[PDB]
Amino acid sequence: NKAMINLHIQKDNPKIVHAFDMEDLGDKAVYCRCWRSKKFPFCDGAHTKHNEETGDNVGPLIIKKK
Amino acid sequence: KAMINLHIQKDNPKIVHAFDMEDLGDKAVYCRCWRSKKFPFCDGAHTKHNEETGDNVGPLIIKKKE
Ligand SMILES: O=C(Nc1scc([C@@H]2CCc3ccccc3C2)c1C(=O)O)c1ccccc1
Ligand SMILES: O=C(Nc1scc([C@H]2CCc3ccccc3C2)c1C(=O)O)c1ccccc1
Ligand code: FES
Ligand code: FES
Repeated sequence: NKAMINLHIQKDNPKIVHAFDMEDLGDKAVYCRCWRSKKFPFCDGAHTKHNEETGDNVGPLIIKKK
Repeated sequence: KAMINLHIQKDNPKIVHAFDMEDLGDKAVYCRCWRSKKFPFCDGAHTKHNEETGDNVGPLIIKKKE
């Protein structure tokens, strides 16, 4: 608990928060929780490379319809 | 040691959560910092993380439209 989690994303914003209306989502949204996506706040699979390199076990959050 | 998640479910090699819109309330707030004691939900722990590390991470909000 010394290192930043986010290294590069919107560093002029002092607290990055995203808010979406569930009515605006498609059938599925896949959100990044690793701060390595080139499509942040969406997951683009960059968590696998992170986990591979660091031995971590992070992954995305999926919001979907039943 | 450049891991993002330090302590959460470390017997799981890739932590992914998936929720159905239909089961959510008016507002669900999800943790993107891996420091919440209520993970995958946000409990405010990101502020302490940001202050300690100089980071700027925060949660993902899924809500019903106005
Ligand atoms: O890691 C990625 N996606 C992941 S990881 C886990 C899911 C879960 C798996 C099971 C599952 C079961 C029921 C309903 C949804 C899901 C989704 C998904 C997904 O639906 O995309 C990824 C990789 C490269 C580019 C973009 C995204
Ligand atoms: O609604 C919640 N949090 C919200 S709503 C808006 C913010 C941000 C937005 C950006 C921002 C930018 C600079 C300074 C403050 C803020 C506030 C936050 C936050 O957590 O920091 C919530 C948290 C835990 C449980 C339940 C609800
Ligand atoms: S790219 Fe960050 S969780 Fe998938
Ligand atoms: S406790 Fe992790 S984003 Fe709020």
